[PDB]
Amino acid sequence: DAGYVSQVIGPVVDVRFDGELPSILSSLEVEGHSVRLVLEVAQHMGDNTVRCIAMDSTDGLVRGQKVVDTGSPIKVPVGRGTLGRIMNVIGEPVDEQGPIDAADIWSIHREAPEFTEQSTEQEILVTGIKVVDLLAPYQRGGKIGLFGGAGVGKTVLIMELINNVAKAHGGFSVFAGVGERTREGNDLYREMIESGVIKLGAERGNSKCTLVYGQMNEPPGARARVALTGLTVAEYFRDIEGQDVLLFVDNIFRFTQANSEVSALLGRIPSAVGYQPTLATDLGGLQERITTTTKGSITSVQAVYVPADDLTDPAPATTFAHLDATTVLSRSIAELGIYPAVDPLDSTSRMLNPNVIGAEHYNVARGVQKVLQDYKNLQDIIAILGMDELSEEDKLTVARARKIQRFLSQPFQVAEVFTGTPGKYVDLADTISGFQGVLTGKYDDLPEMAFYMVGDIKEVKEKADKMAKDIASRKEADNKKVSEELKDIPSLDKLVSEIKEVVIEEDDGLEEDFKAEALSSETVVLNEEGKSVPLPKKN
Amino acid sequence: GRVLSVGDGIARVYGLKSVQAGELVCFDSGVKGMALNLQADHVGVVVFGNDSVIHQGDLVYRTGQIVNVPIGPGTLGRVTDGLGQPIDGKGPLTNVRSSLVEVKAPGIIARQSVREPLFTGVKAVDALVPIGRGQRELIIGDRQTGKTAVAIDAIIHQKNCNEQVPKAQRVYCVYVAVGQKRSTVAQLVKLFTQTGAMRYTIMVSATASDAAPLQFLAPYSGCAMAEYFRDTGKHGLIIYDDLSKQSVAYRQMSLLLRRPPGREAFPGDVFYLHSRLLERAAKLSKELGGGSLTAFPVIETQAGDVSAYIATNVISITDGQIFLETELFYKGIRPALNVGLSVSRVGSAAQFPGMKQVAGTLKLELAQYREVAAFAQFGSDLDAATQYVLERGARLTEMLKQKQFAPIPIERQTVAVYAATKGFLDKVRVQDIVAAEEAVISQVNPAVFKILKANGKITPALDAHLKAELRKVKLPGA
Amino acid sequence: ADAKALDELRKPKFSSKYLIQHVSQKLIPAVKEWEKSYQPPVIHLGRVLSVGDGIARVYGLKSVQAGELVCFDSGVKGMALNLQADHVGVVVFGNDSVIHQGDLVYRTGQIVNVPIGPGTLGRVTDGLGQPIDGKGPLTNVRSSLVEVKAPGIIARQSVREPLFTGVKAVDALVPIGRGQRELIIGDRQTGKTAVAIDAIIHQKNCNEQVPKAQRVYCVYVAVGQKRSTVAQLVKLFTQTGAMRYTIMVSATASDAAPLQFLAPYSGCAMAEYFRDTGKHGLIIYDDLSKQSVAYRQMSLLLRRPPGREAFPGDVFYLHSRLLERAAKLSKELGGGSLTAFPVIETQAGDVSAYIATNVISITDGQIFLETELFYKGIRPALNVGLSVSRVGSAAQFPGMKQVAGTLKLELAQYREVAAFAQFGSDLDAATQYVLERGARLTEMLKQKQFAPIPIERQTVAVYAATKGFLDKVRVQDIVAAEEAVISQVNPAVFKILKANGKITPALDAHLKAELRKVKLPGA
Ligand SMILES: Nc1ncnc2c1ncn2[C@@H]1O[C@H](COP(=O)(O)OP(=O)(O)OP(=O)(O)O)[C@@H](O)[C@H]1O
Ligand SMILES: Nc1ncnc2c1ncn2[C@@H]1O[C@H](COP(=O)(O)OP(=O)(O)OP(=O)(O)O)[C@@H](O)[C@H]1O
Ligand SMILES: Nc1ncnc2c1ncn2[C@@H]1O[C@H](COP(=O)(O)OP(=O)(O)O)[C@@H](O)[C@H]1O
Ligand SMILES: [Mg+2]
Ligand SMILES: [Mg+2]
Repeated sequence: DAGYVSQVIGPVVDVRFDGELPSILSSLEVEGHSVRLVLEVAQHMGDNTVRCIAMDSTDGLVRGQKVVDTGSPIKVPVGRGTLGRIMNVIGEPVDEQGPIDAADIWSIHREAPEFTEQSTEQEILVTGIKVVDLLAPYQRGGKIGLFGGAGVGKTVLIMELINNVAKAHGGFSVFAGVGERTREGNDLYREMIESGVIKLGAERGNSKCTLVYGQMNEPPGARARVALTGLTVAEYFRDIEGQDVLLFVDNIFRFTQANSEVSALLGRIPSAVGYQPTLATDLGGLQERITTTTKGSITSVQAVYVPADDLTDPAPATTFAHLDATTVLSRSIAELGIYPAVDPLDSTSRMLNPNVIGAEHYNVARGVQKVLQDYKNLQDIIAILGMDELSEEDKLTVARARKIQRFLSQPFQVAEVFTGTPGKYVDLADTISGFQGVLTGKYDDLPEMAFYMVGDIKEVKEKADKMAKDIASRKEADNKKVSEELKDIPSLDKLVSEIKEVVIEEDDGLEEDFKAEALSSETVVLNEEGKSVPLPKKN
Repeated sequence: GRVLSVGDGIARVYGLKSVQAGELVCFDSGVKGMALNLQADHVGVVVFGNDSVIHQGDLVYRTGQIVNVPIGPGTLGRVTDGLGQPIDGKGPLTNVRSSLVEVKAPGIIARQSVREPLFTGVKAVDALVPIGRGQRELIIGDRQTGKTAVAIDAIIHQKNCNEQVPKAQRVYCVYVAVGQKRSTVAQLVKLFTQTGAMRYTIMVSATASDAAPLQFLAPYSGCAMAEYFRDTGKHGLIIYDDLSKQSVAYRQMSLLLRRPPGREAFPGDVFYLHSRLLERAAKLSKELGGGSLTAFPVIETQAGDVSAYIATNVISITDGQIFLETELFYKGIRPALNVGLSVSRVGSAAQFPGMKQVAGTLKLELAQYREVAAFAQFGSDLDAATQYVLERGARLTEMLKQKQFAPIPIERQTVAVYAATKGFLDKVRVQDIVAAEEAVISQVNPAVFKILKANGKITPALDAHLKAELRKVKLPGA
Repeated sequence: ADAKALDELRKPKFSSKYLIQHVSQKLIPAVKEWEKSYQPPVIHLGRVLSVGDGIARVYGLKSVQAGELVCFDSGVKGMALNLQADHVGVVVFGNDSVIHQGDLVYRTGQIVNVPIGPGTLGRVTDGLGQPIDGKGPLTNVRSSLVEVKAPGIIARQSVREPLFTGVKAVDALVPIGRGQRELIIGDRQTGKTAVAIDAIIHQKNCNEQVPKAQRVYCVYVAVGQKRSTVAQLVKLFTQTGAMRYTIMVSATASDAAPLQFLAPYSGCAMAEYFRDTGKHGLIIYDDLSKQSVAYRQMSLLLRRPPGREAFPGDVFYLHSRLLERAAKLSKELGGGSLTAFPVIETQAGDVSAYIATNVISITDGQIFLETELFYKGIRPALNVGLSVSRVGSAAQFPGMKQVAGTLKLELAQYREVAAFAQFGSDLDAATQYVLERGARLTEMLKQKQFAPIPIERQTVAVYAATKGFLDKVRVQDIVAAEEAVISQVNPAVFKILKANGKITPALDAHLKAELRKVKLPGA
């Protein structure tokens, strides 16, 4: 019928069974624990023993405790009521609003959608970031990748992409938090209640998003399957409902790391540099479930933390085959102070072809690639020469190229809480010819930084007008200034007579609810009969 | 055989007193399997599919046969999985025959020296780093750089060549997709249908979504499909794409099966499992069938390291390298074929003699250009025996640019590179580029292309017309 | 040879019993002739099979859990990290020399608990609750769960409180928060202890001003620091008075591994109490790489599989829940805070080091301290172009926040033109002036070790280089001109800006006049 935990090694525990062993990728439950604990079996030991992975911390499992079989894979409650809910890996409410108002639980482990039901019709997903929509154009229902180091600006692109595409769609979306910080988790909960994507009250059914959160605090059972828990509710809305759902998964690398933290612990030799031996079927099984079929559409948005901007590690080097549109973030362009710091060379999508979009889109983005590759091949030699002997034919594809690295920049709506400048929702054909102009020489007349953090071709000519005036401004130093006391300025002590009286009490309020109990001077132990005794005094 | 321990797509079975090494077994729940290693007490069995169906104590039946794939002409146009089943949704594969995927390569006396050339449409491949019918050439590169593009534009060129070439010497395509997405192959099944190449192509696509040994077996079965076109005497093109993922396949099973790890945790014999693949495609001699087989493996590097362990093997067993760098790809030379890094072993020994007297200088003039390539970012001029060569190199960049999915016929790219090195070049400025590239290939009469494909070489009864035809380059857009 | 053959072996098929009648008669005199050589059968207790070096392997113990404190028979405390099939691997707190093959192991049943509360303010324990400061046991304290998971998503709010460090190199250049996880990653001997101790002495001399609801108490966790350095910092905390509002858990390098492994964990167990009861808490996890080496010692004796640099698999999860339990709660649980300082020493410049890539991805902002910048006069040697934060505005002083954009972006161009000094250009009055500006900005932003200067003096001190008042002053003597800018101005204007908090035009008129009233000694 049921079995017992026989062995605990950190975050993997071993359950023995007396006949009819559970199928692989089923769910187990322990009774008498603090929280409900789900064990997901990964391999059979051989001696009537499954080997598990732990959805929460194992600190507390006694050897021999009762383990029941649910006989079935992990079931999350899918449904239309799940919108506006912050969801766990194992189906829990962690936003503390009752149970999940949904039915028809579904197995979150399945096979990939087959080869026959594959979509090849491609639609350009216009986002609103001038480096995305020109250079690496995303695909509707396709894949969106995001690499970059820890501190280059990956996650602030993701919520910016939510404000771009997940608001102006009307349908449903899903934010799949896989092992990121709670800070960028909790802040996104506030900036979707205020932006109205997630609602509270009796309007829970008209919302647009579910949040599946497997953040960094959980042990790697939960950080390894929150990718699948966020995935299957997106694949539930695809096949049953037909709506296009946007999957915003964060830190796909943390999905592959959470596998790799216990993959050695299940009895496997480490692979290349120390990552997991089975990363191919782990990630390849993850990715090809995220597609768009004949029945519906899933537009995957993937953020990946890469360690120290090195793309030779095999845990992101399997991901490059698995992403059509890739927005590779360079720390160098952020060290230039340019946001978004999207690489003009490393970030290249699959929509970029004149056989689909049109020659007017493909030629300027290729024209961007000529002027920016040669700018990289010349900024090595500009430090030996200083750009003074080039005979005025290589001083044209440089001066525009120093401008075009600023013309990838844009103030963000989600970032204006800490940058001050208001964000732009930029369209496509207005800036393609705008990108085309500064490549051609129509805007050679302008200075350097007028291109920085702007939008259309109207705002670049109007940053120079303000900039040109500001070189005519601050041309005075004499008198009639703020520094005199004649106009409105009080004396220095009459500021001080409006200060509010701040009380200091020196005892700080620390003995009001703290139950200042006593602790034992001698360590308390148990006896063989189990009752509490002090230590029997003998070595 | 009963299963003791099963996990991660690896089932360790007990029993099976007569199972063979590499024998294809079958489980209870319809999923097949192969036993790779056979130990004293338990036998290790790798699993071709999902592994969450087998409990402990299930049963395995031996089929008594080493793993085989259905080979033959009925596979043409179908999209199969690597084990030998179709996934296209077009029902079964009829007019086929099953044959063993594991045999030995052709020996010494089976071989004949590769002399006649394969033509692959990309002029940067055909003229600079050429490829013979029955030859091994590695499309190495970065990712997002066009290794699939050099593969598929060769395939579309064969369909652009097979319609005007007789029945025997028609080059059939088996592009084997290893580790690509299940949605990328959907684009590739579209491009072979829309162009019409699906009369000639067999798309073996073991994805990233299936289990480990399917990605391991997809090159052997795909080369076993290439075995059928060899001993029938036809000519065949076999392409493995992203063979590094097949190395990720042979890594993933070896460490799961507790075989001893070697360099970068790959097994030691992974060089042998790459060689018996790539030594299977060759040119059989005129006593044993006369057919050929040319293999185009693909290795995806990381940042251009050609000394990584997996690339170290394939460069050693194959002949040359078509190095496709990502950085110079945005420098407009399409494909980014680093001629100083990309060599083929045969050189001019196996090239069509309409190119031989002009590729025999083209690797010499590009040698003069790459030795002087640091000067193009300098305005201060040298003696103009350098700077004319810098423009002889510059109009030999855009001389080699190839539009995507558009292979050009073989005798057209012969006279086009004849129109740059001989000196009928675009001396006027690069404001007008669009009528300086296409003018040679469109404004001459099409009698001259008919002659060059018949005789094999620019005879001296043609150069006076050919110098005259390039002289009246029209360019009506000036 | 299967288990059904084993269950068939449970059915007796002996067909004769011509031994069992007699071997049952000579069994009991045999076991009672050799009775002295029998240790008793032990079920809910434990007894040691193998012991060594901090990992002791104990037979039995059917009652224990993972993470239960056990007590050996000599009084030594222990911890059950993994539980194998027949035995339980027990990690040993302290020296392990007293344990033999055959000694008793007593289960205490509880999860490991170190005493928490405000009575510990002024005490230095180790990671186990035992006092080393020579002031006896802890009074008015209580035990708490050190293995507790972090506060959830519904429990947190957006951070607002800036957490002034008292350092102009920090508060102007890297915005810190009160619930922000700030990493100090550098080389060895480069000022990492300098930046952390500058924050606490500032937070003590700004603790006797703020009214009960921004009072940031500090716990400084010493992992592997030698015991003279522990007496050094106790001497530093006492001789300014900071020890009144300072707890310090101090795991030396001459202690065992798991006392160093638990000391940041017990270090945050104190500071969760300051977060739970509404106050603000400072925590510094000093030498957090050396705590991870203290993790690597235990596992590699524990027959556990190694990975990158022979560190185990789950070492990301170690530093994750060590730095996720520091937070800023919502209004519904007091509104308390915790702000985090982990210290990671690079292996002389490996940012791709295995511990580094974990802790740079967990934490919110990082502060690079190269050994390059430490000898160019820049002390503390903060890297500006490589240091990022998250929350930006509403994480600095708000009057500083407007002038910080004038400070950061001019520093952004200056780091690009500083390496272009190989030609002697100084062209068009801009390639010299941004060199003239940013060099004085570097000579602005140096300070002294152990000199906590409040932000209100720094919002004036940041104004001296952003405006004029320094456009005629050399690159040699700004470090003795800044103090005369501090001294000769009216000492009442600093209080009213910290009272205001923002640069109003009502106060902007005074701040332009008073910096020409001062006369600079750089000449
Ligand atoms: N001649 C060309 N002109 C413009 N773009 C091209 C050309 N050739 C290839 N590309 C670009 O290459 C991209 C993908 O081609 P391909 O799949 O061959 O590259 P790849 O190196 O195989 O990439 P991956 O290895 O990631 O699959 C497309 O986005 C396409 O825009
Ligand atoms: N801001 C500073 N100004 C002047 N000297 C400093 C400064 N910071 C550090 N030092 C010098 O550096 C030495 C070490 O200081 P500190 O312990 O802060 O560095 P650390 O990198 O934390 O050292 P460790 O790596 O050993 O912990 C001190 O002896 C002091 O002389
Ligand atoms: N467009 C932008 N505007 C303002 N700040 C930006 C922009 N892009 C990136 N940043 C900065 O980059 C920093 C890192 O952001 P985040 O996405 O959290 O990085 P990571 O994904 O590496 O953790 C943020 O603090 C943010 O302020
Ligand atoms: Mg490819
Ligand atoms: Mg120190």
